[PDB]
Amino acid sequence: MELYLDTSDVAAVKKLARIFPLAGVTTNPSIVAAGKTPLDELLPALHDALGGKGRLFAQVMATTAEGMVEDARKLRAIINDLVVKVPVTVEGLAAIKMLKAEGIPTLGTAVYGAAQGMLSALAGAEYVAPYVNRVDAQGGDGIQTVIELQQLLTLHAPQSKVLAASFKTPRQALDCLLAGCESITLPLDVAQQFITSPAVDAAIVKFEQDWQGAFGRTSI
Amino acid sequence: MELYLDTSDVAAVKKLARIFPLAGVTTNPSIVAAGKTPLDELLPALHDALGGKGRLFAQVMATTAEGMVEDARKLRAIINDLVVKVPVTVEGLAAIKMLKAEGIPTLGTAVYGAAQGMLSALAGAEYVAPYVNRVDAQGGDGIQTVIELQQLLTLHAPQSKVLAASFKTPRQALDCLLAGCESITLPLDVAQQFITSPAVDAAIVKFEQDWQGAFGRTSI
Amino acid sequence: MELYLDTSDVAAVKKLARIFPLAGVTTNPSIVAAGKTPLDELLPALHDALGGKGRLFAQVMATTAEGMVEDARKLRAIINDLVVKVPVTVEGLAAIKMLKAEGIPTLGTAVYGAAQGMLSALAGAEYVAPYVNRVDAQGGDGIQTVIELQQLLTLHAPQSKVLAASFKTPRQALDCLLAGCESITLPLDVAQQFITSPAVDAAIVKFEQDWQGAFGRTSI
Amino acid sequence: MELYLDTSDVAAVKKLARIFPLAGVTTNPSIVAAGKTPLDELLPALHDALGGKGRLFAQVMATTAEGMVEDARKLRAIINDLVVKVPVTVEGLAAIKMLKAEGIPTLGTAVYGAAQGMLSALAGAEYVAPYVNRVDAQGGDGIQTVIELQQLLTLHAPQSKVLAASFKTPRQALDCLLAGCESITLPLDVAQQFITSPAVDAAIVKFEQDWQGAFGRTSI
Amino acid sequence: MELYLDTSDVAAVKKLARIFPLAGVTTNPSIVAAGKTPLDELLPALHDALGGKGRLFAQVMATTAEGMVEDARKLRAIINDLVVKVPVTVEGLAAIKMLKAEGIPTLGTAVYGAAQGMLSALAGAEYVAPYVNRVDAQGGDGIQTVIELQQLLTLHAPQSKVLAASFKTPRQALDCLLAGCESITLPLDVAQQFITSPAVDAAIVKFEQDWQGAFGRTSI
Amino acid sequence: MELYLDTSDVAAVKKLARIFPLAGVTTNPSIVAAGKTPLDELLPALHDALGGKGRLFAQVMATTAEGMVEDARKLRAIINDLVVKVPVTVEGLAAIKMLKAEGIPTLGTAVYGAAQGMLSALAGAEYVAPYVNRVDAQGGDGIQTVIELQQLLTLHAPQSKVLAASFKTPRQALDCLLAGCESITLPLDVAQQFITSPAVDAAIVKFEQDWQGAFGRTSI
Amino acid sequence: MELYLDTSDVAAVKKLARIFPLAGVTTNPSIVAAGKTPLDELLPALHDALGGKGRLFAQVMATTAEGMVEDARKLRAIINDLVVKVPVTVEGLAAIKMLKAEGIPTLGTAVYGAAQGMLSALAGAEYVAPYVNRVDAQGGDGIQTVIELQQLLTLHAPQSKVLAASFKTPRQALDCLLAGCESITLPLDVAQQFITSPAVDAAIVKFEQDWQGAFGRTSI
Amino acid sequence: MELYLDTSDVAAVKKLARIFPLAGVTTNPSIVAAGKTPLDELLPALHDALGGKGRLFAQVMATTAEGMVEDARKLRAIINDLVVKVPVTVEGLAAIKMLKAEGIPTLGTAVYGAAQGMLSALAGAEYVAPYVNRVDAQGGDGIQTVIELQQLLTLHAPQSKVLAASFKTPRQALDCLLAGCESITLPLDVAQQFITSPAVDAAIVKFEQDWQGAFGRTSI
Ligand SMILES: *C(CO)[C@@H](O)[C@H](O)[C@H](O)COP(=O)(O)O
Ligand SMILES: *[C@H](CO)[C@@H](O)[C@H](O)[C@H](O)COP(=O)(O)O
Ligand SMILES: *[C@H](CO)[C@@H](O)[C@H](O)[C@H](O)COP(=O)(O)O
Ligand SMILES: *[C@H](CO)[C@@H](O)[C@H](O)[C@H](O)COP(=O)(O)O
Ligand SMILES: *[C@H](CO)[C@@H](O)[C@H](O)[C@H](O)COP(=O)(O)O
Ligand SMILES: *[C@H](CO)[C@@H](O)[C@H](O)[C@H](O)COP(=O)(O)O
Ligand SMILES: *[C@H](CO)[C@@H](O)[C@H](O)[C@H](O)COP(=O)(O)O
Ligand SMILES: *[C@H](CO)[C@@H](O)[C@H](O)[C@H](O)COP(=O)(O)O
Repeated sequence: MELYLDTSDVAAVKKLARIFPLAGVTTNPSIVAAGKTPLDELLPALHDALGGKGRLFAQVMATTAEGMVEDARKLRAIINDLVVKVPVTVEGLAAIKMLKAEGIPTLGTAVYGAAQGMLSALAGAEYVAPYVNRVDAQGGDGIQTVIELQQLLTLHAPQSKVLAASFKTPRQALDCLLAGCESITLPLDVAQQFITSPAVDAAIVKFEQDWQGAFGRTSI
Repeated sequence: MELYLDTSDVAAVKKLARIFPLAGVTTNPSIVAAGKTPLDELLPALHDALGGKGRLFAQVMATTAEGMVEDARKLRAIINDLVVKVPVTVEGLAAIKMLKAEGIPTLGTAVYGAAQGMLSALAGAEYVAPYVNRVDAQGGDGIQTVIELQQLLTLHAPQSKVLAASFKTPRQALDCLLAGCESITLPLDVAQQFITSPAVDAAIVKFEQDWQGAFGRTSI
Repeated sequence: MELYLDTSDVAAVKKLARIFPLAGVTTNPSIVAAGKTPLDELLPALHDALGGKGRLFAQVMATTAEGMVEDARKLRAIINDLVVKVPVTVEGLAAIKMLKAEGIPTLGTAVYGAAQGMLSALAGAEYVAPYVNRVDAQGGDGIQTVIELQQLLTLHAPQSKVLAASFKTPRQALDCLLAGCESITLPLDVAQQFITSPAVDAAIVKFEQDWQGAFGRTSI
Repeated sequence: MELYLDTSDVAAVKKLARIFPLAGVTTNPSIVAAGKTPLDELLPALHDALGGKGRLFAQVMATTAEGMVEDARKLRAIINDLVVKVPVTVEGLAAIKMLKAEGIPTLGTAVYGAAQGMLSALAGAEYVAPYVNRVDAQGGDGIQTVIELQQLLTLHAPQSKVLAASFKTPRQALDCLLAGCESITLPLDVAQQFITSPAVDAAIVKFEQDWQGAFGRTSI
Repeated sequence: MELYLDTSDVAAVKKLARIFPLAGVTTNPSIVAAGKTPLDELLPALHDALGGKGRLFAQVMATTAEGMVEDARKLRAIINDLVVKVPVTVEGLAAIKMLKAEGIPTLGTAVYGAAQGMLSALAGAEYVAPYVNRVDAQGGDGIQTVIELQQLLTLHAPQSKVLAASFKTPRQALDCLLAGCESITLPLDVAQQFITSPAVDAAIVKFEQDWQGAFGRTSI
Repeated sequence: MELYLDTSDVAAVKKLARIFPLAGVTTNPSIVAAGKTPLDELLPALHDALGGKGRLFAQVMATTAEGMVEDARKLRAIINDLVVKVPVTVEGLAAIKMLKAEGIPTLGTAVYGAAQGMLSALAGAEYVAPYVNRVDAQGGDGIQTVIELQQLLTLHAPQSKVLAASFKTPRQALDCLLAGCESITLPLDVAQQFITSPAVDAAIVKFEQDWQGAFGRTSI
Repeated sequence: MELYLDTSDVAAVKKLARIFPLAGVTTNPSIVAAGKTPLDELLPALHDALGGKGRLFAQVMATTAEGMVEDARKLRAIINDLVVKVPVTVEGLAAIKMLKAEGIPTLGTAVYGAAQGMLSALAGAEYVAPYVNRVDAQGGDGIQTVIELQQLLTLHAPQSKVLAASFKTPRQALDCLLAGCESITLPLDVAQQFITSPAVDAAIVKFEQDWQGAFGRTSI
Repeated sequence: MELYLDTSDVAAVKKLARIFPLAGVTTNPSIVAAGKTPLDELLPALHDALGGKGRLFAQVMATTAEGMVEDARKLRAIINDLVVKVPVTVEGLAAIKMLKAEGIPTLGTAVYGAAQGMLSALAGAEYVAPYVNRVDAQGGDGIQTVIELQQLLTLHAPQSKVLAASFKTPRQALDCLLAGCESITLPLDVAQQFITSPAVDAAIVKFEQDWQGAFGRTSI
């Protein structure tokens, strides 16, 4: 499993990096914009927040294959262990092929369908990122798309991983993990919901009370 | 996975070959007819359009086993990396056996049933091409035929591949890929539908607007 | 896969042997009786019709184990490499054990149930032949029996094969192949229905018509 | 349930009318041809064989809608309780509509697909006859076609009945009956196999022996 | 639900009649033979053992339809309201038709298949008795037959009931009841296993012990 | 739905009767024993605790059918709205029939099997009480037994209800309710677990904090 | 597969050893009692009946772990290839552990639940014997218990085998074999029903008649 | 399989260690409190009760990661084969990563959801303990949680084991074992229910009675 946070919130990353076993951090253009910090400042700050390690993802902005290759090189120049996100379009697939030839690692992003995702893998992408919640929000079935995508990679491109993205609820992320995604990126709210529980907190309170009853303290 | 285009449109192949990871091109007599170019010109033109690589498929026209072997030899003489398509009939099965003994690679084509398809594999065909849409169009279940065929090859002839063909909609090609077909050939219209999406385009537009909003430009 | 014809029609075998990839021919007492030719004549003629190769099956007629062993020797003297069909009865099971010790290969035949079939394989039979249509015809479920038998051999006697037999329709044979039977014997009528199709013929006519339209012939 | 025999064998109908609860007899062009007896002789002979009752079916031979209507009138003039079989083609559908307007009851025949069958019912046919075995024989799934057809009539045309036809084994006819077909026509061989069983015969012998053992006779 | 015992043991019937809510008793020729008492004695004695009420079943012995009708009259003269069991054979089906016309109620017995059973109901039988254990014992699936039979009666002859018969274990009878059989006949051994349980007995002992503990008795 | 408490704890019944919509209280000999109060005092005390309404259940102790009828009469004399529990044994079934004829309402209790339970319904019991946890505890499947019992009553005795009993965990009682049990009796501990939740409590606390944050008070 | 007979009938073992491929014979206290022959006479007689080979099983009678160990030693002293059956109780489990330490092979018997059976395997038993029919008879589901037990051994104790026992019908034993039990012990009646069939016998008669029809004799 | 008891009852562990094949004992704060013995005395006492062997589990009480690590060291110092239980909270996850870095083996406890459980395994926990009954008791689906957790570990952290805990009924524990949990801890009541059975006790009595009948003693 590779566990990523999906954020441009450097302070949150520093805090959460000591809690979760993080592989690194993913960004997209909206997440970067939200943080109002440019990439050449953000990506080193994220690297530092992870404890000077981890893999980062950032997305090209150009709309031609040739421009996307240029963007990929610019992103790779910012920080070492960076994977370039390329939208799986006509021009994006062309760029993924060129980047495969050059040996720049890619992720095929903005995947709304299983076959589209598979094509990105076949073209050389190491990761494929379905937009689970976006498919859900637009009247589709995000989890079914992920099940189909994972099946396609397992059958037809086993070198590539699904990096499941776009979540509003833990249930979606859990469902992607159950479908066998080998990587995932969580927004901060969903990541924290996984490990915060009234039931768990209540169990701990009850243990403390029982221990106190017997021993007149709540510590070992 | 072997991804093929099902076409005689040389210019379109040249265009799409930089976008898709193509294994090559399949033809049939109707496809060749539509292009109005004899195989002895078409096949080298396709080879060039692919970037001087890839595997081509072309179909025999004779109605006897002996005549089909003669066709096969003529086809193999046009170009090196060529697989001969043989309709899976009485005479076609007989020809497939002869071509096995001769060492000419074959695809069993015009497959409308799973047992018919399996028989061509057992006779020596490296590929078996079910006509998915044709089964669908004539009141059958194309995908179920593909599932059954794939199961028969997996169980009984695992060195042979399904090369799924005959598509009107991406969903048909997806369902074939999900059934485990190790090769597929797409018409141009379906191929392009896989990689053109209003939802993906809208995602990209929204990324651009968010980026512009924060950084006052549309670029990295 | 081992594909057999279920016939005493020598000329039919010679004809079909150049079409199908045959493993050989099975006979039973009714099939032999229908052809009016005794075994010491038929079996050599079948061997010849196959091109001087392949595996033949013939059935004992005696009703005691000792009698069946004597029959097996007589059959093996006619065809040295022939597999002896023994009905899976009380005496038939005893004969199978005796033939295993003697090193004469057997098939357990007239199997109407899975457990009966498995018992013949445990006793030493290399093949087990359920009578699929006869189970169907008598108000059972022949395919369900085959599924159960195959599961028993897979679990409990994996060295033995199901040789599915007794067919009125291609669908029954197909379902047996889907159930994982590693061998099958087809009557002539079913075998030919597999490779005869109005849909396939119409596909070929359309191809010829399209080709002639463009090029004024149907020749490569 | 309406149980038919599918035959032109007048003597056999008379024999079986005593045994089965027959609704009548179906014919088609091939069945009529086999029996050697023209319809104007055959249809009265079948009526008498049934005990001067029951419903008969006979098929038009013309290839235009107008010609089929003329055939329909001729058939109805032969025999009172007669339903006209019309092949479900372009011209057949047109004829079914016309015959509906004229108040001549029809059956939509030569149905190889569910949608085709449903169309005949929507056009006015009181019965729809899938050719179960012919779908099975040509590498389809006849029973699946019947399940789909029945589902379509139940949902969309509940005044119309499936009259399941074309059988090589009792299992097919059973499966049709389980699918909910409210009418069926059996060939003589399949019909008789339903009611002839080694297991049944053996039970009755055992009853007779036990009864004799106790009471010294095999009678009440 | 109609619950029957399958027995010629008069004293057992008298005993069990105060335990079970019995609808009556079934017999067959072997069951009658086992008790060594002729019908003209047994059947009145059974009627008496039930408290002078309930429905009795007895089977014809003749092998022609006319003979079976004569037997039916003889049986009905012994018990005026008795249901006549007729084996579902060729002649048995003819007899059922004749008995329907004559207004003598019938059960179609020795049913080893669903279609055979349905045919007896269509011919006029008010009950159909599949031999569940005999189907099981001979390498079939007795419960599957019952499920199929019940489905056929529900779909095609809802006025007739399955009277499930032939049991070695309570589980078989339970499965028949779960399948929706509206009547059943139990051998004495199975019937008593239903209402005899080590677990139930232990529950009662515990209750008695707990009660005595608190109140020094086991009395209300 | 009829919701019962399974208890002799009068004070607890009084407490819970203002919280739950109770149909009444069930007892058994162990439950009565635990409370150390004879039925002639307990049953009127429960009636008062319920608010002077509801249906009570109490169990016979005798081991003969005659003795069980005597117990039943004694119980019915203690209080009006009372259903007599009878263990479903040989003598218990006999008693259930007698009590039907007398017009005393019964529940068939100590049910460890579906057929046993159905028999008590057929004999006249208005309720049938499977011991769910006891079946679970002794290596069976309590919920499956309840599903089967409910199916038997629905099919064969639809005027009788399942009264599900014997619970260690809410999940068991839920699964019984989901299987369609029209009545249930809960021990105090399970009853209360249904309506006590750390998650619900935390929701309420968070609502209070949000409300306070906005309005500077904790009240409407 | 290991096939056992479950019997103390020495003559029957000798008769059937010729027919079945027997691994040996199982006994229990009741089977031994029925046969009238003490173990020190019985076990050698069974060994001889098997042809001086095979594996025998016999059950301890003591109620303490220490006593069961003493019984185990006594049984092993009788006969070389002997596996000691220990009931899976509190004291039985303790004995299985001790016997494991001592290197005496055991079978955990009187298993009525999957978890109980798994515990015996974990404690050292090489075989676990569920009482299939006894679970069926007492209102459980014996086959479901076997499926669960087998699942537990496959997952958690794969060196241990299910030895399925206690059968009233062939269907139960078939279902156990389909569930994946690697050993089974059959009573004589069930064993013989597997290999005696009206349908099989009828097929052989038909073969004989056809053969006679063609060749004027019923012999090879 | 690793089988644990979930207890601080030293005498009970002594008694049951000779019965069950125990891998050791689990404790939690409430279980420790119930026994009123501090861990520095309890853990040696359990070690001895097991026979001077086995693996013990004990839980940290601190609420900060750094505090939990200090607890972990204290616990490890008490006894060698000691796995530290850490609640899977924000601070608990942090502590699990630190304890991984130090090489102190951990179990993630207080798991009420699958994703929470998986995160503890990714963080370095060798075991993950879902609180099955607590999920059941609070209106969730404990077994489904276990199924999902097991799936997540099999897919994503296969070096980690499920240690299923928190049980009120044998059925819960069985279902966890069927789900593939490689370790389990049972409370005393559930553990003993597995090997207490009225049906088993009755089988043994009948054996004893049969033996006595034949041989005039109840000894071997
Ligand atoms: C530790 C996990 O291995 C165990 O002691 C568990 O915490 C208990 O099994 C929890 O059960 P309850 O919460 O029902 O006491
Ligand atoms: C990169 C993919 O690996 C990630 O940052 C994802 O693109 C985002 O999570 C996508 O989220 P939305 O589609 O909801 O903006
Ligand atoms: C060869 C098979 O690999 C292809 O050219 C196929 O024949 C076509 O896909 C068939 O299309 P139609 O049968 O619909 O013309
Ligand atoms: C031998 C089995 O391998 C074959 O010849 C079979 O016996 C026959 O196919 C049996 O089927 P039919 O009895 O329907 O001919
Ligand atoms: C009328 C109902 O369609 C019948 O006579 C049927 O047409 C025949 O059963 C058709 O037989 P085939 O489809 O096997 O030729
Ligand atoms: C009549 C059917 O209602 C019954 O007496 C049945 O014929 C018997 O139960 C048949 O079963 P067996 O042949 O196993 O006794
Ligand atoms: C009567 C049934 O409605 C109740 O009192 C039940 O007998 C109890 O629920 C049974 O509990 P146990 O059998 O577990 O003591
Ligand atoms: C040993 C394996 O357990 C065998 O002898 C079996 O115990 C018997 O099959 C048990 O028979 P019942 O369970 O029907 O008494």
